[PDB]
Amino acid sequence: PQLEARSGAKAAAYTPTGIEHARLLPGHTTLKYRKF
Amino acid sequence: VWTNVEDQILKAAVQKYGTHQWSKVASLLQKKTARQSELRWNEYLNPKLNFTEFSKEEDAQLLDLARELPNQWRTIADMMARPAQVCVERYNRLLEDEEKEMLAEARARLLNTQGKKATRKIRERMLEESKRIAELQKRRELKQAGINVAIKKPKKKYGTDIDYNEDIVYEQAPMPGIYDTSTEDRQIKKKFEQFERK
Amino acid sequence: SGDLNLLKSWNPKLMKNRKKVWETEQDLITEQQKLNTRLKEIEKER
Amino acid sequence: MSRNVDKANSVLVRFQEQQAESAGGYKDYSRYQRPRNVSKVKSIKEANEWKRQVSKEIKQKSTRIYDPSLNEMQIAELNDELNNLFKEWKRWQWHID
Amino acid sequence: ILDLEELREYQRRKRTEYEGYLKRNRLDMGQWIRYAQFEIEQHDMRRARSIFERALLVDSSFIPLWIRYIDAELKVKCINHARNLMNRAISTLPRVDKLWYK
Amino acid sequence: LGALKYLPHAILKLLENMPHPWEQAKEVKVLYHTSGAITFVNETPRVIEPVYTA
Amino acid sequence: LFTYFREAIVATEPLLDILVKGETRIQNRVKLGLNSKMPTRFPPAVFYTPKELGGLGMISASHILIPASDLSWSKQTDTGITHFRAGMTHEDEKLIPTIFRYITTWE
Amino acid sequence: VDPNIADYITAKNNVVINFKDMSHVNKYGLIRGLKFASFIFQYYGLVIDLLLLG
Amino acid sequence: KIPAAVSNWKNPNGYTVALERNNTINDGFMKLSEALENADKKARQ
Amino acid sequence: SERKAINKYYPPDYNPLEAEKLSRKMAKKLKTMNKSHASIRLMTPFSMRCLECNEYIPKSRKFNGKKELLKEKYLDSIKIYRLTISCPRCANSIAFRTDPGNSDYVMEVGGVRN
Amino acid sequence: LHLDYNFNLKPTKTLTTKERKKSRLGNSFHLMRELLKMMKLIVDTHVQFRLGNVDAFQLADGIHYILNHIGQLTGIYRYKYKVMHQIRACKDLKHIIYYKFNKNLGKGPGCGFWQPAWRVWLNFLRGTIPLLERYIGNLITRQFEGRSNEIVKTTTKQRLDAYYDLELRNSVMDDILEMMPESIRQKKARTILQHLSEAWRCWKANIPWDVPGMPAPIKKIIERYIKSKADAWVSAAHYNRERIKRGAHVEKTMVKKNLGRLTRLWIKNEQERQRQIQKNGPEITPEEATTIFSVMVEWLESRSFSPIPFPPLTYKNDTKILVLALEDLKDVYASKVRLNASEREELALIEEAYDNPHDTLNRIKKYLLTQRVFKPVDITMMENYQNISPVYSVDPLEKITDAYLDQYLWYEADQRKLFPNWIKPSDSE
Amino acid sequence: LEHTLFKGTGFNSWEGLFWEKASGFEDSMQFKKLTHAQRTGLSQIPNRRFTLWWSPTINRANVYVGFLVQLDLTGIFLHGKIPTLKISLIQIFRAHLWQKIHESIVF
RNA sequence: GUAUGUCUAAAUGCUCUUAUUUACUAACAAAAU
Repeated sequence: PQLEARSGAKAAAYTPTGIEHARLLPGHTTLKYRKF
Repeated sequence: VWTNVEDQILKAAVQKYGTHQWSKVASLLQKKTARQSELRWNEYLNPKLNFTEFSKEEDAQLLDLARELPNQWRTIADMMARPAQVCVERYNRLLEDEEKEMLAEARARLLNTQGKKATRKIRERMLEESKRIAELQKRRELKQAGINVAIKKPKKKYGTDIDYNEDIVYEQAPMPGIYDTSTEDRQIKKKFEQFERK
Repeated sequence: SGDLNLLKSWNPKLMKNRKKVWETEQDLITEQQKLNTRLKEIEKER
Repeated sequence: MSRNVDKANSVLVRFQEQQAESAGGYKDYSRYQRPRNVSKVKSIKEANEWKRQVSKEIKQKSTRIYDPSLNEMQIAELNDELNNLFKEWKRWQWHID
Repeated sequence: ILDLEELREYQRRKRTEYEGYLKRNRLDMGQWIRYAQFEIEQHDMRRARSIFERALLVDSSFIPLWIRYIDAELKVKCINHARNLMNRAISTLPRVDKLWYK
Repeated sequence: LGALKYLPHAILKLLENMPHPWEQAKEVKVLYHTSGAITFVNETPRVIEPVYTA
Repeated sequence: LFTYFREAIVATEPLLDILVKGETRIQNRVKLGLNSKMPTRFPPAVFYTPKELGGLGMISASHILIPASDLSWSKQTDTGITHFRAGMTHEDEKLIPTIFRYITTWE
Repeated sequence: VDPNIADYITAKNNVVINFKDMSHVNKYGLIRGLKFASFIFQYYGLVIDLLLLG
Repeated sequence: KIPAAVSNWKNPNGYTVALERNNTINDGFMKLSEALENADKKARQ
Repeated sequence: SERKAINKYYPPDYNPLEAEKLSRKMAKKLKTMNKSHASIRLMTPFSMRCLECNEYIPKSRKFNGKKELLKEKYLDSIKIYRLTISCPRCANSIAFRTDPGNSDYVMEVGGVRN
Repeated sequence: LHLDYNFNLKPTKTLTTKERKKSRLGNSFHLMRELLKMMKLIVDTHVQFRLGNVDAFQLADGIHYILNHIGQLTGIYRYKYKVMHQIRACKDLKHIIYYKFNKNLGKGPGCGFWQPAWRVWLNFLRGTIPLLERYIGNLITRQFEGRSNEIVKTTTKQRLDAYYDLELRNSVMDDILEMMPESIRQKKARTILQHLSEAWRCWKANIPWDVPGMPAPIKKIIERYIKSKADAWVSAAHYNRERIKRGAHVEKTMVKKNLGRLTRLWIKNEQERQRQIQKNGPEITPEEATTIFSVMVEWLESRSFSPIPFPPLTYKNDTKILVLALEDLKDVYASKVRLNASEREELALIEEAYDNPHDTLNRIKKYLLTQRVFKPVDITMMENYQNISPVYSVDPLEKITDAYLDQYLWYEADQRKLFPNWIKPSDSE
Repeated sequence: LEHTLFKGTGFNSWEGLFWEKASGFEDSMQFKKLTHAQRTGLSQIPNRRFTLWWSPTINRANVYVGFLVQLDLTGIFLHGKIPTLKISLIQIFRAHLWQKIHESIVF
């Protein structure tokens, strides 16, 4: 059948889409720091 | 009640299917039941079970067990490594058309590694091939007229792998580079023109 | 789900259809009986 | 109206088609059956369309009849169907214009 | 396979099929060699060469592919190219015995 | 098509400028894309609070 | 539930609460079918009306004014029946009778 | 009970339990489901009761 | 080298295969029996 | 746009009766609707053998059939239907009829029940 | 999909399924449409007012109606159901405003004073501005430039388990690769995976997964990963059960799985227990057992208990007993309309018994005498959501016999006073 | 009754009315299995018809938030998408029945 | 959840029938006293 297992994943870079994702929206702009 | 041909078929199915898949097997034997089939298998069919008799010592042991696990007979059987009913018995001691049709069916089943999707796909392929040959025939027929072979219609911007060369990877410019390769290629290609012509 | 045909009009094993058939038979049967008796009577007379 | 055919021949669609026919002259010569007796078609365009349709049909018939199970009787039947189609096409090539 | 156009049609189809099989199991390496062989048979040396290269790129650590490619190069009496290929292979993989031996 | 982005903003603006029942017809400031795609009522209606209440 | 513990329901408030909730859930199931649950569009008429007038013919135990109490002093110490809680629904002063009053207490 | 009956009971309790793909011989402990089992259970509990009382 | 296992639950291809698909018990199991039978005998007598 | 759509849009001039009449006028001309063997999806109750290639299509197997009306009804006012099927392997037209006297079907020059 | 000039969108024909699929607009577009409609309604009212069609007071009233009735007038709430809050607020305002406004004056239409409602709607719109700009804007972007390679997210309830399994498989493969040298390893990977799967299945079943060719290390690794899986699985199951007990948004399918999984676990536990028992004798020490037996005997003597004999052929009330049993059996089925094959068989058997009482009785007797081996009892477990119970389904043919025995033995006990007064469930009270 | 569509049927009064009466059906009733001749003497009221029966409460004007669509080729307002009701209405008013009624009255 | 895929060169008006449906879809869900 085609109900099939696998060998490897992927990572290929295209031109960015420019879509306004919900999570990507700004939040926690301030980074904290340590004392020293 | 169990006939021998049926039993044989069941055994075959089990080798084909799986000793924990008693629905398909049941279906295969039109009269016998799913839960019954498994039971039958347990009783007679499986080779690892020693349905045959054994020495006096074994018998003695069995009798001892019977005394000391009052007729807890499955347990006794397990202890023995024997089947149950047979053990119990030992302790106590001390139509044609249908067959033909079912067999035919069964044979068809067990052999054919097919279904909807397996059968369909191959058939589709065959059909496609036939179509292609028909097309070729048509072009042959209309050869005196100028005719072009129809391309596979594209779906979402794909490549026709004749032209263009597909995603090429380089020859990789090396140190001992010599220019005869090109000539050789040309020579090779010359022959194919001739082939095309004939 | 299992058996599809059970959700079809044309399927006779569907209960509604069966009922309809029975009704048809029952009416027709009754008519026949009514006529049959008459026929019998006629025969007797003859 | 499951399975699409019903939808196609739903009254609204039919009405729309009629409207189109009335205003602008959109017919679908696929959609109507081609007439049996030619010379009940005074317009040329319509005739041409009909001819085209028949040609298409013929082509379709041709495509299927060269399938691999050649000994089956359907193919044989089609051979006669094909002939009929051809005849029809020929007829459509009448010499009025 | 009577005419040139017919051949092209056939060949094209075959190529497409090969591509399709690759796209799923890119990391297979049996398919790639088969494809290469087919290309060689067709007598399009470029195409075959490209295919082999692609295969190598996918899996550089696969000696069989390398060796088959070398054979192909040599088969077409195209020694210099073959030599270059061999050299490349050696550079890639020293501690494999076989390339050197070849 | 692009203007859909700002159509809700436009709506909000227009609604905000609703002429009050003591007003026959309000003139209002308006920006509009020269293409004719969108039209924003530009002014934001402020009032003298007590007067408004009255 | 009620035939088994006829007398013993009245005292237990948790059980009553569950009944109220359970009944409501059941009602909503029906209302789920009708893809709404708008409280006006299902007056108790449609549920409790018997099947012999086209209703569902439920047998409510939900329209009871449940005993509320000082939960501060309820689990702790001692109790008395004061302050009734709502029971289940808005009513049009339609007192739907309760199955318990048609069951003879066990004693 | 009649010894034969007792034997029958005991064997009956001592069965191959199945579930989907796993199965096991119930070598110990009464199966509750089988019809007579209730009686057996009661009898067992009688013993317990006796023990409790004296 | 690792074998080619065959599932008792699954056959993707349906490829059939030629049937590829402790005795001591504790003192108790004798002792218990002895206790029981003997007890029974005692009861009888 | 959504399967549970309450009201389909009508043009501003849509005399419904008139529209219906028009449709009727253009129903005799129409290709589909003016034909027999209208399609249907059905499982096979008989569980039978395709007579050409002996393909054992079992009970409950799903097919895209053609239901056609048989003009000769059963008794008087209870219709019976021909239900065409194709065998999976060979493309032989199997079919069956639904004679409701026995509350069951009849085979129609397609295959045989077993 | 034709737009009215009132913004109520609806379809021209009835759409085929493909068309429908193509043309399902979503929560953005619909929201926008709703907004537009609302705008039109207020704008329309003002237009009307401007035209001689409607008085100033009337216009005001109309506006008020619109703002309160947004909810009924036009579906926003359908598409974004937090507009529900706004609607509620509007309603509240109306209630307040109307009661203030119609004090001495009576009930009727004509209350203006749309201000607070209007304000509320404006504020609602504020929130939307942002949401719509992300949503509608996004949609338009897609229309111009429609996404390349989206990434699904396993934090979803769905797909989690599968993903996990895949990950596990990958890990196992990696481990095996690390382990030893191979030539053409791709082929072997599949085999390894298969083996792993088999092992898992065995674990689930409680079969020992012993394969002879499996080399120690690889096998060991596989075992470890299946143990890990079990740990992850069992714990998960437990968690699910806990959730179910609480009443905490369990998926029907999930609940079913839990019921199944938990049942399996229970079965496994039982068989482990059995194994343990087999290994190390019964829990009961022999002396204790003997003592108990003695006690029982003493009790019997005290009671002067006539032991229950084997049913004779010419027993007085045998037929009656049989009939009772049959009736009982029927009462399992007499209610339900649906019957599986086994059930049907059982029914048939019962019928036969009824027909031929003497024969059946004889058969039963024979079975009692001889039959010491029996058909295997399949168990389903039932979902009493707090705590699952077992259900032991005995074979139809033996079942009748069992029923008969139950009927007979109990009757005998009743006659002969086996059970004393104090064991109450048995009693008819 | 006033909740229900009862008055819309055009009957004088609810006395001697029933549902799903049909003929007797027992002789040819052995196709079923442990059904006890008839499964239930109680009428099942399939919810398609239930909705219709209580249509005049279920669909009604005093709705909280129902978007009042006018049903296709009729004067039957639906305050929100209610599922089976609409279908029933369509069935009732098939073939432009409303128009026919109105025109008939006019005539 | 009303699947799907290949396949495509660029007679006119008339009326009469209805207290119905050769209706189609099953992706959806499945119990008693």
